Amino acid sequence: YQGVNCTEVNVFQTRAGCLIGAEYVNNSYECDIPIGAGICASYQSIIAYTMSLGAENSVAYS
Amino acid sequence: NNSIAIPTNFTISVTTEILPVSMTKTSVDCTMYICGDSTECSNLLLQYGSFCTQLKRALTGIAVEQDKNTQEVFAQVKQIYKTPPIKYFGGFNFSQILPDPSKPSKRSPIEDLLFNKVTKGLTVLPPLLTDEMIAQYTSALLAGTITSGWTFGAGPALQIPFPMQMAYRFNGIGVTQNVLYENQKLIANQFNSAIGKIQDSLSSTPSALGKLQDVVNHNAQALNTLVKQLSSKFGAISSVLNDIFSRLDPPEAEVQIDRLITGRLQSLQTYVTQQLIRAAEIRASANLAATKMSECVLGQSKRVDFCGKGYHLMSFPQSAPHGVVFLHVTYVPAQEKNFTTAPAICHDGKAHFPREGVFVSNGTHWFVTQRNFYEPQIITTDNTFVSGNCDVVIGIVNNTVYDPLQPELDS
Amino acid sequence: KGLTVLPPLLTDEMIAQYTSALLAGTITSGWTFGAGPALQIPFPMQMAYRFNGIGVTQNVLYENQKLIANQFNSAIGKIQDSLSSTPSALGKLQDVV
Amino acid sequence: NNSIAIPTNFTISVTTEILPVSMTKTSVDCTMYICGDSTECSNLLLQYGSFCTQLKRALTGIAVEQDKNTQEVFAQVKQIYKTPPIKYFGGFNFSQIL
Amino acid sequence: QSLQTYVTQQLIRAAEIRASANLAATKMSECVLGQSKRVDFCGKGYHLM
Amino acid sequence: NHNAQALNTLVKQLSSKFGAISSVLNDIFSRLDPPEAEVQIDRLITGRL
Amino acid sequence: THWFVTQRNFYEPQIITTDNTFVSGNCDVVIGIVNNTVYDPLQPELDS
Ligand SMILES: *[C@@H]1O[C@H](CO)[C@@H](O)[C@H](O)[C@H]1NC(C)=O
Ligand SMILES: *[C@@H]1O[C@H](CO)[C@@H](O)[C@H](O)[C@H]1NC(C)=O
Repeated sequence: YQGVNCTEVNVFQTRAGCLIGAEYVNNSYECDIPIGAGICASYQSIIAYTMSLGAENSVAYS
Repeated sequence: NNSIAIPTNFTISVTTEILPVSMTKTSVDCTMYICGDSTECSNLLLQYGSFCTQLKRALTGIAVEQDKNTQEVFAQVKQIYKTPPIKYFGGFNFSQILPDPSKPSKRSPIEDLLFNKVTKGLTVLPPLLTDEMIAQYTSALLAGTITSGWTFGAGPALQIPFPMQMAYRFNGIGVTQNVLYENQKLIANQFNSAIGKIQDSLSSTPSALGKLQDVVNHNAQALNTLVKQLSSKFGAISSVLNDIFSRLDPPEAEVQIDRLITGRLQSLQTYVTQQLIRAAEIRASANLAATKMSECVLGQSKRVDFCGKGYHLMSFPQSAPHGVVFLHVTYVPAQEKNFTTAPAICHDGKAHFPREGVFVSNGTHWFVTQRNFYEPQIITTDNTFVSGNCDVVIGIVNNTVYDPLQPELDS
Repeated sequence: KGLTVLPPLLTDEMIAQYTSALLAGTITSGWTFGAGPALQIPFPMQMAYRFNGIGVTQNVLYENQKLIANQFNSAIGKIQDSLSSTPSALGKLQDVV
Repeated sequence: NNSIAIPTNFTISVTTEILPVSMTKTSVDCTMYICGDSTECSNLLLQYGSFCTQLKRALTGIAVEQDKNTQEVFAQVKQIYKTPPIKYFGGFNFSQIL
Repeated sequence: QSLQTYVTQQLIRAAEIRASANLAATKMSECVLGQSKRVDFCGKGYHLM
Repeated sequence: NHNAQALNTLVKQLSSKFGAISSVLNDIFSRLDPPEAEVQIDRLITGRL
Repeated sequence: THWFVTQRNFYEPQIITTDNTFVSGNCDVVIGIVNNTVYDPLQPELDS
């Protein structure tokens, strides 16, 4: 629901709006379906996760 | 005919290029805008049918395109590289470009300044990539450029010391490595001064970020016009649908309502068409930004004026709201002097041509120097190639070409 | 009928002056004017640098300078005739009008 | 596998490329175009909407863009350079271009 | 409607002209102001000036 | 796909009444006298255009 | 009958010399290698 607080109307609040029927997961994966505001959904069930931009790497400088 | 100007000094110049990458994503509910809460109008709208769906599809395509545009410009790195904790890079200070830990946003100081400067059934949809995520992509690009040079763009990142990378870039512009190493402290100071000036220049001039502001303003103006058009009667008795229903018999009322519905549909169509044309302009700018990111940030560009004015050395990407700012570091020749020049030197009845330089004369002596910077060197067999005889060449001057072997042979 | 054509801010004469400036710089300063302050260079030497860029040694330009100059002059002469002879070449501009 | 072709002579070719840079700038008086000189229809036009303002804004934007296009292509020189009075350049004749 | 059609067509034509102008500006910098190593950007053959 | 969708949309648009009694022109002509028919036909023509 | 080194875009035959050639590896690895003399500038001066 776009622009609606969850209380107003498996519940998660995102900047885009309330999401129902998807369970938020802390683990991050490459985006499958773009809900918006950095939140993406995939079928694992349906899960909402913050998209992972890339695997972190540390460059070496000497 | 015989005079050449060779620069005896250099200036490191940082120039900022601001390119729009994305535009606000908007969605329209056709029923809400055209009919409000009137059920009767909604039933009448169903006859038109596909027009509303077509408008929605066009807007949806624009929104997905905007997400794609941001991805193309920024998501050129498959891993998020992290700058090493030690921040010494050959006397070059990258504090302004690099991210600041203290800030909650983690944006760079220049990015923070840019962020601050930029300021009915219609809804604005949030961008998929958050500003923090875009900043993280930018940080990865900066870390790669500073630590691995251009290798990260063309393959896995390969570590190189930053002064050495700068020396390679000097070779790209035709200046020898020695110039960078000999004058490293000066070059570092010039670079640092330029970055500080950049922060002041962007802050001082409002029009500097004008292109981004223009995109935001145009979208706002279009939405405002659309909202205003609701008031317009369009030749109907009254703008309000309920007033028409209340004051007129049902057949006549239907005709008047039809006039309002058609006018409102025309207004939405005009908005959608204008947005499509604007989206095409933004897409062209986004493609240009992606090309600049690859050619300038991820490599040294031999194209003239593509990455700043002057001989391009390196470029740094900075995220800005709905846009990308490129800081272009360029080599600018300075302090030119005039020297007599000859195409070839005639020694031993043979014509000698500079292998990678221009023959120049102080007045009594002849030297071979690199074109970009004045570094006079004795004419020798090593720095010259012999082709033909003196007669064919025009303007050839007689002078001695030293041989390195001859002194050793004499000894 | 309410349809009006607004004059361009830059007059044709002013555009010609800009073009003349570009030509003067290129002939006398080579490519330096684009990358910075104009730096004087003899035109034959500038051409020699350009030959080096395309991968041909500068000796070729100096040794064959008269031939190259004659060929360039002939080509420039041909262009005026070609443009006048064929309307299609200027067709794109005409299409806009 | 063992054969290569190497050019033994060269030809200098001058070719012409034509690119449009600007288009005619136009402005429309909405009232004159639709209503002519009739006052009554002008009032009716007022009732239809604010479309005329939108049209004027779009056309004005095109006009400004055309001036910007010319500036971008031609105004790339900080100073107006003047050709040397003696036009001798190694046997190259630039008379037609100059 | 006729006026609206004219404006829309002019906007599309303007976009095409703008693209051509951008190409012209790019050529002016790449070809007039420097030697271009890109193939066929500034004429057939190896670009000189 | 985009080309196919656009053509399908136009065919679909033919169904729309546009405030007329019927989408079919022949029905309008058969059931109405020339003055009323002209108004209804005008609405259809404008929408299709 | 003779082998020369030339610029790719124009034909300017030059005697193969150490100055215009760089030595890497041994003959066996390369395919299509041919045997010809490579002149050394130092040797005539040394002989004198
Ligand atoms: C260049 O012009 C000068 C006179 O200004 C003349 O003396 C000289 O011979 C000319 N050089 C060439 C190569 O023609
Ligand atoms: C070249 O091709 C010929 C056949 O046309 C073959 O006999 C010869 O061995 C080949 N040489 C090389 C070096 O591959």
